[PDB]
Amino acid sequence: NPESADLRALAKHLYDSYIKSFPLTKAKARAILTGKTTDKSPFVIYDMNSLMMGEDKIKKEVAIRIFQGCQFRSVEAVQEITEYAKSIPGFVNLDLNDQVTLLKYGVHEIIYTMLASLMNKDGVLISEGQGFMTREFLKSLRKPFGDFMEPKFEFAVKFNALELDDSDLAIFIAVIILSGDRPGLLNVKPIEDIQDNLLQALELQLKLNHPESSQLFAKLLQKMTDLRQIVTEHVQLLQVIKKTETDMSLHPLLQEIYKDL
Amino acid sequence: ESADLRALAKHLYDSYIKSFPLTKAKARAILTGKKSPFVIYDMNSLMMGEDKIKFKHKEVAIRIFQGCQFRSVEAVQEITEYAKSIPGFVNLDLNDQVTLLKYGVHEIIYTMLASLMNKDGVLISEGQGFMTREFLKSLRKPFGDFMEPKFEFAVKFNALELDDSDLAIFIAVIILSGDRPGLLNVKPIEDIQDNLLQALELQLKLNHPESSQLFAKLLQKMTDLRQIVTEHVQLLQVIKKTETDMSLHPLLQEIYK
Ligand SMILES: CCCOc1ccc(C(=O)NS(=O)(=O)Cc2ccccc2)cc1CNC(=O)c1ccc(-c2ncccn2)cc1
Repeated sequence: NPESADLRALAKHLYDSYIKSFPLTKAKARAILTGKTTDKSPFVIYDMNSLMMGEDKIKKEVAIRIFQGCQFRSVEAVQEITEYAKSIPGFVNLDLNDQVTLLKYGVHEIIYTMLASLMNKDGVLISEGQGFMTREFLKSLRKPFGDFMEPKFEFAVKFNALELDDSDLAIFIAVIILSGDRPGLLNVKPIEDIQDNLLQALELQLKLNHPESSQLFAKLLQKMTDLRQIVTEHVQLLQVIKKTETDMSLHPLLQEIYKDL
Repeated sequence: ESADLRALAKHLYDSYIKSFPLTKAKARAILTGKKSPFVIYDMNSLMMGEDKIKFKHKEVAIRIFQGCQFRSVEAVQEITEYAKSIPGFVNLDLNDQVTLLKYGVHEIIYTMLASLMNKDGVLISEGQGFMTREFLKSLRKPFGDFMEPKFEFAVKFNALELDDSDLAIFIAVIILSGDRPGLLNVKPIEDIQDNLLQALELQLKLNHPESSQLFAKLLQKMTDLRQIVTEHVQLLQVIKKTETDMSLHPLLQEIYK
């Protein structure tokens, strides 16, 4: 029980850092998506003309502008994830090269994890929740942009079925970052010791927060397999773009992450 | 309620031993040294090997690859038999049983292959031989990196230091995956896996009380498994796209496709 007390304190710490690092929480996202309120209602984009009026309501080629907007949020997300990673007990103490490595392979798995919070079966929240882009509008985009988002939705609806809240995700995200199996890690053992502590925290957290959810801990860990696959599909799709879209500029920070990924 | 979980563990272990000849315990005793097997380290040792190994498994790199296919198909039947011993599996829809096996055998083959591997090589021909890791890397493209990704996984997987009692339940968990494409009734599959996951968790806590979060660390390996599988499929295509000297007997390729 004194051991469990330390785990709860770790859970509270991570959740607190989670709230402070990420602007759009899942709680706020679900409040917008369910449309229960009258002040948090998003403008919905489902075709070209709806997108046009969206430019005035929400603060080159259509498919390109959508992609460049996603690159912006992605880079901004890397900053937020990085800020959160620093708050993880023992992360900044690790070898400097391993810190870069853990973030390199970790950011996208987390991005797609938190992207699911902004997603349902019909679409995804955009621009801090001000807008809502339908799943069909994205799927109808010009090739190969019309299938860049579909694999994310498929994972989202299955991941959201686990019904995790932000207190759960906070620890799960930390578990992803501190992976000892990341390629190029100099000192793996100190990373595994931290993840071991994070896994204990996540286990107790899910058991207390979801007592009637049998093997939720196991089910959650298995979802990390789905994350890797989506990240893998994403990189391959990007290599197709850079050859067909030679005039489209990719962000240097992202390219450094994609480099030998 | 833990009486049922221990009963499941013992049941799966017994079927595991029966369905699979060369266990990890046997493979470990062979590798370490504790009746030594023939060692294949280069081209000449390979020739003398097949002259004395007596294998049912023209070019050297191709004959090795085809040899692996023969053993894989043998393993598929051993896995299939074991899968039918898992409580509730045979009661599932027949189409789902086929689906679970079709997408599950590859993950299981590479899981149990780690039991036959160390950092230096891999046991072949049910423990009769031993092909070094370096000789496998020396094979010309693209065969030179068809076994190497499996070694890298085996090193990380064997570090968990699981035994046959652990693996028996773990294999069952892999088979009962509810996310296999084309499944018609996912509920009873995930219900069985849920029970298997509980059995595995209790098994690892009792057999390895000093290994903290071993259960979680094992589930994370599922990621590496599927990575290897998809990577293996992509390599298979390269073999099919190029390579003329892969064409076997018309009736032979049917058996091992
Ligand atoms: C892609 C995977 C590689 O192939 C394999 C597939 C399954 C297994 C395996 O052991 N799976 S298993 O799950 O442990 C079940 C089993 C155990 C023992 C015998 C048969 C089945 C091992 C290998 C390992 N390779 C061999 O055993 C092997 C390799 C080369 C030759 C060979 N033969 C003649 C000439 C050259 N090479 C023969 C066997």
